[PDB]
Amino acid sequence: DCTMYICGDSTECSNLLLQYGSFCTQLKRALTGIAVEQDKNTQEVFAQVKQIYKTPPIKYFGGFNFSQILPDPSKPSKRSPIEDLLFNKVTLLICAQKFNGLTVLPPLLTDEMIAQYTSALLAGTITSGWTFGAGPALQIPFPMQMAYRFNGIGVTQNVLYENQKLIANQFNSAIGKIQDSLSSTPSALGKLQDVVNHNAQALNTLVKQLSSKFGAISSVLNDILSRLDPPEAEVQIDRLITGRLQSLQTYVTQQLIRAAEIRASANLAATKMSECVLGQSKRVDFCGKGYHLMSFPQSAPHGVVFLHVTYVPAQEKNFTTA
Amino acid sequence: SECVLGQSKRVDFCGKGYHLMSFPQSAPHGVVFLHVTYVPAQEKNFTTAPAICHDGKAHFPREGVFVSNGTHWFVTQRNFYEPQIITTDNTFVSGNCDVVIGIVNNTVYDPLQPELDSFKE
Amino acid sequence: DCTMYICGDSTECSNLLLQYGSFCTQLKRALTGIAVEQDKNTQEVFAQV
Amino acid sequence: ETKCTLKSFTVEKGIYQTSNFRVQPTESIVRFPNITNLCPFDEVFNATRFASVYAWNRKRISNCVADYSVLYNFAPFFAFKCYGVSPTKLNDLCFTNVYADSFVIRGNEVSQIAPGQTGNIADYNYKLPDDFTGCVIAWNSNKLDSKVGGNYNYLYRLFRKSNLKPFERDISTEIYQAGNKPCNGVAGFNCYFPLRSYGFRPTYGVGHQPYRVVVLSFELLHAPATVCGPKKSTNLVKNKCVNFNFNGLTGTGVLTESNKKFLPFQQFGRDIADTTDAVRDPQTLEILDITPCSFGGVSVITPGTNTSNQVAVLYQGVNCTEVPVAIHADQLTPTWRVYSTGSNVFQTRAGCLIGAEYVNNSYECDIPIGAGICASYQTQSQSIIAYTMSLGAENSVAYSNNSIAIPTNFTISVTTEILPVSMTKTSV
Ligand SMILES: *[C@@H]1O[C@H](CO)[C@@H](O[C@@H]2O[C@H](CO)[C@@H](O)[C@H](O)[C@H]2NC(C)=O)[C@H](O)[C@H]1NC(C)=O
Ligand SMILES: *[C@@H]1O[C@H](CO)[C@@H](O[C@@H]2O[C@H](CO)[C@@H](O)[C@H](O)[C@H]2NC(C)=O)[C@H](O)[C@H]1NC(C)=O
Ligand SMILES: *[C@@H]1O[C@H](CO)[C@@H](O[C@@H]2O[C@H](CO)[C@@H](O)[C@H](O)[C@H]2NC(C)=O)[C@H](O)[C@H]1NC(C)=O
Ligand SMILES: *[C@@H]1O[C@H](CO)[C@@H](O[C@@H]2O[C@H](CO)[C@@H](O)[C@H](O)[C@H]2NC(C)=O)[C@H](O)[C@H]1NC(C)=O
Ligand SMILES: *[C@@H]1O[C@H](CO)[C@@H](O[C@@H]2O[C@H](CO)[C@@H](O)[C@H](O)[C@H]2NC(C)=O)[C@H](O)[C@H]1NC(C)=O
Ligand SMILES: *[C@@H]1O[C@H](CO)[C@@H](O[C@@H]2O[C@H](CO)[C@@H](O)[C@H](O)[C@H]2NC(C)=O)[C@H](O)[C@H]1NC(C)=O
Ligand SMILES: *[C@@H]1O[C@H](CO)[C@@H](O)[C@H](O)[C@H]1NC(C)=O
Ligand SMILES: *[C@@H]1O[C@H](CO)[C@@H](O)[C@H](O)[C@H]1NC(C)=O
Ligand SMILES: *[C@@H]1O[C@H](CO)[C@@H](O)[C@H](O)[C@H]1NC(C)=O
Ligand SMILES: *[C@@H]1O[C@H](CO)[C@@H](O)[C@H](O)[C@H]1NC(C)=O
Ligand SMILES: *[C@@H]1O[C@H](CO)[C@@H](O)[C@H](O)[C@H]1NC(C)=O
Ligand SMILES: *[C@@H]1O[C@H](CO)[C@@H](O)[C@H](O)[C@H]1NC(C)=O
Ligand SMILES: *[C@@H]1O[C@H](CO)[C@@H](O)[C@H](O)[C@H]1NC(C)=O
Repeated sequence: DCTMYICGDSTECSNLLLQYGSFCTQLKRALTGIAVEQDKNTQEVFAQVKQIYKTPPIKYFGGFNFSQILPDPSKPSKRSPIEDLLFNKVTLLICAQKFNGLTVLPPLLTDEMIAQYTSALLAGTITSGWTFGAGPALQIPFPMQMAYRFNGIGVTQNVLYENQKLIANQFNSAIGKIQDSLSSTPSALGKLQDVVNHNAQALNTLVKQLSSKFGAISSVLNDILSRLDPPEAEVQIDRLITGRLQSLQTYVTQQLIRAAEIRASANLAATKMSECVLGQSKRVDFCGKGYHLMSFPQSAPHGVVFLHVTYVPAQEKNFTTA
Repeated sequence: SECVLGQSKRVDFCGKGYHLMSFPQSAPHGVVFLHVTYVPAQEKNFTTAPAICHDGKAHFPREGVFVSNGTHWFVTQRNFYEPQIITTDNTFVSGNCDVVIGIVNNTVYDPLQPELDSFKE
Repeated sequence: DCTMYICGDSTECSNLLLQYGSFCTQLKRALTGIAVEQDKNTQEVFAQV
Repeated sequence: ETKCTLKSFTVEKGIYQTSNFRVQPTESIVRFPNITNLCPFDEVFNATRFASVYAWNRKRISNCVADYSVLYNFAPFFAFKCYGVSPTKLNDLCFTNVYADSFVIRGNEVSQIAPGQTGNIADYNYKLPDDFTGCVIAWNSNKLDSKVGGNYNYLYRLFRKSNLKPFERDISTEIYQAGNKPCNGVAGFNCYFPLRSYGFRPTYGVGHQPYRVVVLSFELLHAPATVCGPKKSTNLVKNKCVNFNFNGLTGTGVLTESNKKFLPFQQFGRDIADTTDAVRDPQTLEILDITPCSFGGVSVITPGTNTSNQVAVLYQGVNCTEVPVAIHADQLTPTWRVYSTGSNVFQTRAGCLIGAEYVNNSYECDIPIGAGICASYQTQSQSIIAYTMSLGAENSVAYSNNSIAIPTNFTISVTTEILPVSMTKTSV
């Protein structure tokens, strides 16, 4: 709010501010556009399902254990253990000091409303395969789906049917280490924390920059008005109004660039959800290192987490060829 | 470059479904793409098996999937219903009968045997 | 460097510059971020082995 | 108000951020120290003899009520120039001490009594600080400080080693060393007496006639004030939005009892952004905490003015209980209060929504309110409803380990996609 930030509910300052034109009708529109764009960003990554599917109560998928990624009904919020670990690691006096007209609006989509989307995607992808990306969900047993995925990377399907138990054990052991890797390394979620760290220091600087004089008697309008007559009061406060306007403009100028930086990553995440999750990708090093097999989504505060399952060759032996 | 001058395998890049074609049009300050795609239709569910064991040997499909209408086993392509008699050229044999979980008994037609035993007699 | 660009090693100009606020703490951070980003740019294209 | 903000006579469906509501103050209070005795402003201005420049005297004024409009009748001056404060409101401020200096100079050097000035009299006799905050008064005194024979009682120093620091006095009478000759003797060539005398006589015209100068020095800092202007204190009110005036520092807000451990030499309390947060009452040694008024953004949810003419009002970030407190007659900055708390008051995590009723339904989002709440103009005969957005239709999938579903037909679908490529080219 300009009228209350620049002028501390004064009347002379308000009159001068209206005399300065429409610099704050433009400021009130850029931030609104940024907020609407932020609301639109999350609607492309997650809202890609016609309906809200549910996994069957009986869970035996041929030896694969997905209990680490499906929602937990015991907890008050139906979030998988991975999601809870992610939420308990990003943290969102000075907040109450923004008596200067700076406020934060709540996002339209609730965290439960995003957990529901993620659960629907997971149920669809582990019950039907990639078929639900094209039309309606088409059921298929999970081992046969995995055999098709093997056949899609140049390996015959009898390999899976002959090493099903070994592959299931390897997948379970590999998925059982994500929690340990996340809970051990402290710099795991660093890209998400920087986003919330950069949006607080800007507000802190904006608040702290109210104490500058900008070449005047003092930084308080009340003292200036109580010690100097109006003919010089309108000269003293005119040196504060311009300084505060210049201080306010830089904030929106930098937010207009951070918004584009965020939008690029949102578009990349939407593409990754479309290609890695709703299908099998042949692009090299797009959905992980190796030969892509599967991907699973999870939600984190202000971001998304992809779990990529890939096939990596092993012990090699050399022969003579012709 | 990708949708119009070729066929795209990327999912949901040139429309919803399986991409077939695309046509360009011009609008003031922009372009319009008309994407022609293939969408599956009426579905019906059958009983399936991963392999078939005839002579104590496992037979896997070459291109397709095993399917059953209640009393007979066929091999069909994945994206369309077109059942066919299981022969020795629709399938390939690899391994013995007791490694795969879910194998079933059936018979595989041998086109050569009757044609070359009736005449050779 | 603000203090040497804006003010040619003068003392009164420095006093007014400190009086005028913290507009040069913000300038010194954007350029540093740009430089670190430039260093990170070449590490993704080439360092893939 | 929405039409006025949009500068148009029509509005489309949506939510618009119109303005900010604030609670108006009730009354005004004044708190000044209880001082009665008047200040001695007659001795400074009405004196039979004034000290010389090199021995200017300083008089301390404190613990008295100072009325600055009476000294106009005490001397026939004309300018009364002040540097750090406008002379108009000198009666509306409280100072901690006043210092009065007085001397007699020549009319030529009156312009040298100013910050940043140098000369014969602003270098070796009397130098003002570069950050002076006070007033200077000078008036002609030729009829009572200059004789026909000549006046020699006024002295000034002209020779000295180095420039003297502000507000420092030198009264030494020793022979200056103005040559290679050792100035041990009483007098001689290259040895000068630093003190010279004026020659005030009626023959001299303007610019050489004697002038009488009095300098008043204040200091406006945060400290227990003793000298104050003639203003009357009022009673102390608490827990209500009022206009307070503590020792000359005005403001606006509610006052509450505070539990901050001040110190005897500490009177005010500040915070980041340098605004006052705690005050010490002047009459009684008590600590009060200042909190600003109640404020909040207001938004108007409307369907298209073509469709209908009803609106709903969302007060952002306020609990629904303070809105009736906010909605009072002649106490809210928005003039309109027709909505007030007239039913259909619903508490959203975004704010308080008035004019829209909540229903146990779930539709698509038409006008997004926030935190999963949307609003729309619909039937239950047509009104505005507020509901919870629905993500889609529930649909359970079937999974079995020996069943597969295969399609038996197909469809050809043609869709369209629009992409901007360029904008207009402009020149200025
Ligand atoms: C799937 O994995 C989960 C997680 O490892 C298994 O749950 C664990 O089961 C063991 C043995 O009963 C317990 O000691 C652990 O405390 C369980 N962990 C949790 C987090 O509950 C689960 O048993 C696995 N599924 C199957 C069929 O074995
Ligand atoms: C499953 O498909 C087989 C295909 O051979 C069906 O068997 C044929 O059914 C037709 C119609 O009744 C008969 O005229 C043929 O003689 C049958 N063929 C043989 C070799 O017996 C079978 O009926 C189908 N099953 C069901 C339940 O419809
Ligand atoms: C048909 O399938 C059955 C089992 O599904 C096979 O039966 C096994 O045959 C072996 C060898 O004759 C015996 O050692 C097992 O005890 C049998 N098990 C059962 C459950 O019957 C049979 O071999 C398959 N082929 C034929 C022609 O029947
Ligand atoms: C809106 O104000 C009411 C009145 O104070 C709140 O109700 C009380 O809230 C406090 C904490 O805010 C609780 O300790 C009391 O138990 C509540 N009393 C009752 C009777 O519920 C109400 O919580 C406020 N609304 C919100 C969203 O905080
Ligand atoms: C098909 O149906 C279910 C999967 O939905 C599975 O049946 C379970 O199989 C496990 C291990 O094979 C047993 O421990 C459970 O007792 C079975 N439950 C039921 C209700 O049968 C299995 O994948 C298939 N069932 C059979 C009988 O093969
Ligand atoms: C596949 O779908 C098409 C329609 O998309 C079906 O063709 C229709 O068939 C009905 C009944 O014979 C006719 O009344 C319509 O005029 C046909 N439509 C068109 C466009 O020709 C077709 O029969 C379906 N195929 C199968 C095997 O069910
Ligand atoms: C395989 O490689 C090793 C060294 O890399 C070499 O000594 C060996 O001869 C190779 N095998 C054949 C069959 O050439
Ligand atoms: C096909 O699915 C329906 C319900 O979706 C089920 O009743 C039916 O038994 C299934 N067909 C077979 C052959 O299992
Ligand atoms: C100055 O003081 C004298 C003696 O006390 C008095 O007669 C005279 O009226 C006073 N003048 C003013 C202007 O106060
Ligand atoms: C006296 O005061 C002056 C004022 O500047 C200073 O320069 C000087 O050093 C002091 N002492 C002497 C002995 O002059
Ligand atoms: C006058 O001021 C003193 C200052 O300490 C205070 O103690 C006293 O109560 C005041 N008198 C009245 C009548 O308020
Ligand atoms: C109002 O809406 C109707 C139908 O939607 C349309 O015919 C009419 O032109 C509209 N009028 C205005 C002023 O928008
Ligand atoms: C709507 O929901 C509230 C809260 O559960 C309940 O008290 C009320 O009876 C419901 N009304 C209808 C019509 O469902």
